[PDB]
Amino acid sequence: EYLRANLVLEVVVNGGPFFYGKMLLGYTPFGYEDSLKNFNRIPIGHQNTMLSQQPHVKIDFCESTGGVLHLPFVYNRNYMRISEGSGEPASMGELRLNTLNALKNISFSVATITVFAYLDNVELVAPSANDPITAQQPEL
Amino acid sequence: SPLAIAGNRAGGSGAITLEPFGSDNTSPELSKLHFGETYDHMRVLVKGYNFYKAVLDNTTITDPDNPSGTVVIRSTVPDFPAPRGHIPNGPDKPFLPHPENAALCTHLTWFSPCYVARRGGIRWKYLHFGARFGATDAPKGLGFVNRVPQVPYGRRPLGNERLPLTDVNGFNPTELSQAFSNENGGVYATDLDVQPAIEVELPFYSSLRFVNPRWDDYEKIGIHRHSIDLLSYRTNGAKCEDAWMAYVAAGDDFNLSWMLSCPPFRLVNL
Amino acid sequence: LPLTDVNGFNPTELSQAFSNENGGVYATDLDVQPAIEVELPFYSSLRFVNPRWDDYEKIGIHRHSIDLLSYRTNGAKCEDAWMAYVAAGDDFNLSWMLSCPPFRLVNL
Amino acid sequence: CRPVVIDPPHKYRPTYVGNMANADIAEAVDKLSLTSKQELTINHDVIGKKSDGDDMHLSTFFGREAYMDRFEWKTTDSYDTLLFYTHVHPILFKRFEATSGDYDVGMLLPPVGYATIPFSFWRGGMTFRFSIVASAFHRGRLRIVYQPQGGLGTVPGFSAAFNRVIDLGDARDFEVTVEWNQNIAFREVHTTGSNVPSAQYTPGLDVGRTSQLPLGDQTSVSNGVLAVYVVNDLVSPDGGTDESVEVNWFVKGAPSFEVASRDTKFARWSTHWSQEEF
Amino acid sequence: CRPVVIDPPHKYRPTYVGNMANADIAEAVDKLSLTSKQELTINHDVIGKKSDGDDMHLSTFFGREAYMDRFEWKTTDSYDTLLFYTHVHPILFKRFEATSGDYDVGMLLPPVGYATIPFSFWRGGMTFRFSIVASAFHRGRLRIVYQPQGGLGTVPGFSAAFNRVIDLGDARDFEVTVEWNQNIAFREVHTTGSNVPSAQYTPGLDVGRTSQLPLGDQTSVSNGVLAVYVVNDLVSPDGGTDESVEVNWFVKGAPSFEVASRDTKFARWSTHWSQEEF
Amino acid sequence: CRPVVIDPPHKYRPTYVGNMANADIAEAVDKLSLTSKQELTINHDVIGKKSDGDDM
Amino acid sequence: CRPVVIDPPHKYRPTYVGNMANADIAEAVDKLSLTSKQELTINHDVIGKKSDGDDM
Amino acid sequence: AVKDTIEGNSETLSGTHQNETLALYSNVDQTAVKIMSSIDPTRADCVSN
Repeated sequence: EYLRANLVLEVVVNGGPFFYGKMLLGYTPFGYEDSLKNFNRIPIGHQNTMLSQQPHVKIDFCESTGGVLHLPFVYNRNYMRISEGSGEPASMGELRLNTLNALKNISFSVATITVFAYLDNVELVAPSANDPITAQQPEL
Repeated sequence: SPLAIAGNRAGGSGAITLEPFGSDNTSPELSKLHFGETYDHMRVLVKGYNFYKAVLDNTTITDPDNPSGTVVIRSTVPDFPAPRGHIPNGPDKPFLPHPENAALCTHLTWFSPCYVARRGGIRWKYLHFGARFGATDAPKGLGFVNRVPQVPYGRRPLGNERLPLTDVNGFNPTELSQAFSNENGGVYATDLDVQPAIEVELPFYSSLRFVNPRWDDYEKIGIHRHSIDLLSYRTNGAKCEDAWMAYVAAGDDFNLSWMLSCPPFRLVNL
Repeated sequence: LPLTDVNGFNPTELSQAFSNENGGVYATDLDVQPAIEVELPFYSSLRFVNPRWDDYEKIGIHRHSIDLLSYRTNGAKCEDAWMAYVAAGDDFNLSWMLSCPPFRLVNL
Repeated sequence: CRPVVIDPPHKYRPTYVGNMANADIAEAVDKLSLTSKQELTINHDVIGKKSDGDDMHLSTFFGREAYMDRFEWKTTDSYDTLLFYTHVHPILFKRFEATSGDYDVGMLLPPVGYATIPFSFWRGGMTFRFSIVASAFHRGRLRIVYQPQGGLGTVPGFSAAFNRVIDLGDARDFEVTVEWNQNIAFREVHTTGSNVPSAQYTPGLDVGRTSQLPLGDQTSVSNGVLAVYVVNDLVSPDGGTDESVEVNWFVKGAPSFEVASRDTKFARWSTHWSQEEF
Repeated sequence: CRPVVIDPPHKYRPTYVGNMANADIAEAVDKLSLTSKQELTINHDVIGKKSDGDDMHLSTFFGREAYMDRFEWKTTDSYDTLLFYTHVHPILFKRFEATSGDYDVGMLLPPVGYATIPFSFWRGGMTFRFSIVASAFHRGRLRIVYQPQGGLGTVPGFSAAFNRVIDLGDARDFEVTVEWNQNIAFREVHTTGSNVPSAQYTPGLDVGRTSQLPLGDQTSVSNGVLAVYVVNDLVSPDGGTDESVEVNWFVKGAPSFEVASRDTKFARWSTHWSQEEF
Repeated sequence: CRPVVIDPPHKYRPTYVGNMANADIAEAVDKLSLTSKQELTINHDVIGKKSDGDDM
Repeated sequence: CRPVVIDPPHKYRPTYVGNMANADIAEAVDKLSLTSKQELTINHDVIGKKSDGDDM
Repeated sequence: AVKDTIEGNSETLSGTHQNETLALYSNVDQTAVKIMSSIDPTRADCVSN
C-alpha cells in the first residue's frame, strides 16, 4: 500500500566538438501541481531564471558530459499510496528540459540524449489485497 | 578540456577567481555608527506587526430580509493573510464577476511563496471602530473571537452571517443559543466599552507535517479558520456601520523550511 | 481621505488611506488613552546633519506622520488638534561648538 | 481581611493596544490552546531533507545564483566595441508577457534583488559570472572594465581604471566580484512606478532589447558600472559574416552584502499575476 | 506621606474578563468561603470503594470493554461466505426505540467511542474479541482478514493480506488487536447529522439488520476494515437446514490509543432522551 | 515580541486621589524640579543662630 | 486556571501622560525601531576632529 | 553565512558505475548534485518484520 524511497536521475549526452550547444534540466519538488497552469505560460528564457535556483544540471553539447541528481523524499505524510486510483506518485516531483542556448554546427545535424532513473533505500509496507496503479509503457 | 568540464558544475564552483575589485574592510563597530542595530535575520524581522485588510460585513446588506435591532454580526476568515489581488474565490465581492481581496501585501505574504513548507502559529490584533451615521451613537457592545475546528459534517462556512436575538417581548433565551456554540476550544471574550482591542494567538493543529506556502485560492488556505463576531444594538439591516482593523504577525514557532525560488510579481491596483 | 459611500464602509477605500506600516505605526484608542509617546531613531545613512538648517524642507528629510480617524466632521472647519511636547532621545549628540549666532524678537 | 496594606502607590500607563514595533519584548496575548507551553519544533528536518542551516536567515537569499540574460559576440566586430553594460545594484527587473493565449504581465528578480525590496538601504559586494558558449576551435580575447562613478560614455584606456583581459581558449566560465567603492556607507534601493520598468542593462536577448549604446545616470542607487569590450577579434574556422557566439551571465551576492532599513514600497504589489487584466 | 516615589512606570493591559482558554495559569477569582485555603480531598476513597487509580484519567475509558452485537454462522453455508464486516474506528452507534409504550429514540456508544466525541483527531490501536456460543459437539473453522485501506469488495486470498485461521474445538473466545497502519499520523472522528445514523457494521441481530453485503467508503475516519469468512463448514451431530450458531463480539481500546483536539460537535446533544417527542 | 507572558493576574484598586490622612507612607507626586533628588538642609543653623534642638 | 491568587491588592495611580519635568527617571515610551536596544555612539570623534572633552 | 545548498552539494564524479544489472563506462567526468535525506525517527510507523 505504501512506499518511501529517494529518486536518482542520470543523463547521458553525446555530441561532437563541432556543436557548442547548451541545455538545462531542472526539478521541482512536491507542491508543483498548484502552480502548473501558470508556469506553462512563461517564456522559456524567463523560465530558465527560476530553474537555475532549483536542483538542476547543465548539459553541454561541445563535450558529452553531465547528469547525476539525488533527490530526497519530501512529503507531508509518512508514505505515499501506490494502490489503484492513486494520484500521489504523480504529484511528488517534476522534470523540466528546455533549451538554454540553441544548438549550432560548424559545417565544412542532430544530437541525442537519454535519461535513466531508479530508487534507493526502498521501504515497502502495509500488505494488502489491492491492485496497484495501472501500468503504462513510457511515452518515449 | 579538464578545465572546461570542472567549470560547468552547478553553482559556479569551477569558475576562475579573478582578483576582485578592491578589498573588504569593515569594522565590527559600524552598527554603532549607522542605524544602531543589524538586520541579518529574517526570523526576527517577521515578528513585527503589519496592517492588513480591515474586516467589514458589507455583503449581506443586499437581501431584503437581514435582521435589525440588536443582532449579531459574524465573520469567518482563514488563519493566513491570503495574498492580495483578484484571487479565484475572493471574500470582498463574491456575488459579482471577478471577486477580489482588498488587502495589502505584508511581510508574511512576500517572503512565504519562496518556500516549500510552512508550519507554525499566527498572531492577530483586532481594533474596533464604528459609527451610526445619525441616530445618535449607541454603546459599543461585546466582542468574541473563537476557533472553528475541523468536522466532517456541518462545518461553519466562510464569513458574513447575521443572526437575530429579539422578539415581540424582548430577549429570547432560545435564539441566544442558536447564535452561539459550545466554544470548547475557542472564545476569548471582552467588553468593547472598557477594552476595544483583542490579542489572540492561534496554533497550527494540522494533522499534517506542513502546508503549501504557494497556495493562492482563498478556500485552500481557509482549511484552518477562526471567527470574529460582535454584539451591537440599534443596527441597520442595509448598512455596514462596524468594522475591525487587523494586524498580523508571526507566532513563536513559525517556520519556513526549504527556499526553492523567487516567484514573479506585478503592480496591482483596485 | 474619505472612507464611506452610499452603503457605508468600503473595504477598498480603507486600504487606500493606509499603508503597510512596516516600520511605523503605534496605534491606540483615544477614548481610553488620549496621549501618544513615541521615540524616532536617526536612520540617516550619513554621519550627521547641519544643526544650522533653517529651511522647512531641508530639516524635513526625516519625517513622520500623525493621523486620526473621527466621525461627524465638517469639510470647512478645523475641530481637532494635537499638542506637541518635544525632548531629546537617549543618544542625542552635538559635536563641535562653533559660535553663537544672532537672534531677535519675533512676534506673529 | 485582617491586615492593611502600607505599600507606596505606583504608576500604570495602561497601554491598551500594546507594542507593535519592537521584536524582542514579551507580549501579553491569549494563546488559544489548552496549555500555555504548547510548542512545535524548528528543526527544518521534519520535511524530509537534511538542512544546511537556518533557511530563514537572510544569508540564504544573498548567495543563490540566477541566470539573467545573454548577449552576442558577432565575430564581425572591430577591436574596440561595447558588448555589455550594466549597473551594479541588486534590483534588476525582467518583464515577460504570458506566451500562452491571454494578456498578462509579470516581473522577476534575482534572490539578492528579492530580499532587499522590504528594505531601503543596501551595501556590500556583488559577484558576476560570465560563461561563453563556443566550440573547441574558437579563439578570442575580451575585456572587463569597472567605473566607480560617472559611467563610461567612451572607450577607456587599459590602466586608467580597473581592467581585466581574458582569452577564449581551453577555459571558460570566468567569475568576478565587485566590492564597495563609494564614498558613502550605504546606498538606496531602486523602485518602479509602473508595470514596465526602465532598462537597467544593455542588450538582453530574452527581453528583446538589442541597443548597444551605454545608458547611465543611476548614481544614487548603484555601486558603479560594468562594461565588456573586445580586445582581439573572435576567430572561427568556417568563416565570418554569418557566425556569432552567445555569452550567459549570472548574478549573486558576496558574503559582505548588507541591508539595514524598513520600507513600505511593496505594500501594493502582489504575487498573483495570473488573471488581473480581464 | 514623607518621601516620594522615584520608580519607573509600567504597562498594565487591564484584562477585564480574564483567560478562558488555558488550563494551567492561576485565576483572579473571589472564593465565596470564609478562608482562602478551604479545600476538600481528591482521595477517591471517601465513597466506600478502594480506588485502582485516578478515575478522571482518560485511560479509564480506553480499556472498558462492551458487548456490541451478534451474528450467525448458519451451518448451511458454503466454504467462502462473508459473516461479518466492520470499520475500525471507535464511533459505532446503536439505536433503540423505547420498547415500552411511547415513542422515544436513543443512541449508545462504547466507552472508547464516548470519550473521543469532544475531540476531533484520534490514533492508536483497538482490540476486538469474538466469542462463539456452541456446544461440545460442534466443529468448524473461521477466518479473520484485515485490509488497511480500500475495503474488501471480493473474497481475498490467504496470504495477500493479513489472515488468521481459528478452529472451533475445545477453546473459544479469541481476541485480537489492530494497530495503526495508515500513512498519516492522525485520523478524523465520525459525527452524525440526524437521529438515525448510517450503518457502520453488517448484520447485527440487536438492531434488526441482516444484510451480508460489504459496505464501505469511510476511508477518512477509519483505520481499515475487518472481515470474517468461513474456511471449513460448521458440523453438528443432529443435522443442518435448521441449525445456527451465534457469535458475540466486544470492542476496546489498546493501551496506545490517543486523542488530541478540541471540538464542539456535541454542543446540542443531550443525555435526557426520556420525553422529547410529545 | 517573541515570548508570551504566563504570569498570574492581580488586583489594582486605582486610588485616583491618593491618601490624605496618614503621614508616614510614600506619595506618588510629581516634583517640579530638574532632578528627583533635589533637597535642602534641615540644619536650623543656616539662619545665624545656634540651635538648642529641633524647634519643630 | 487551576489555582487561585491570594495576594493582597494594591494602588495604581494611572498617570496617563507621564512625567514631563524630571530628567533622571526612566520613561515608558515606544521606540519605533526593530530592537529595544538600538543605540549610536556619543564619541564626538566620528565627525573628524579630536575632542577636548564633552562639548555638551 | 550558511551553505548555499545548491552549489554546496555539487561535486564531479567518474562516468563509471554499476547497479547489479546495468553497468556504464565512459572516460569523461560528470557532475553530481547530491541532496541527502533526514534521519526522522518519527517517520517509521507501519514497520513490521
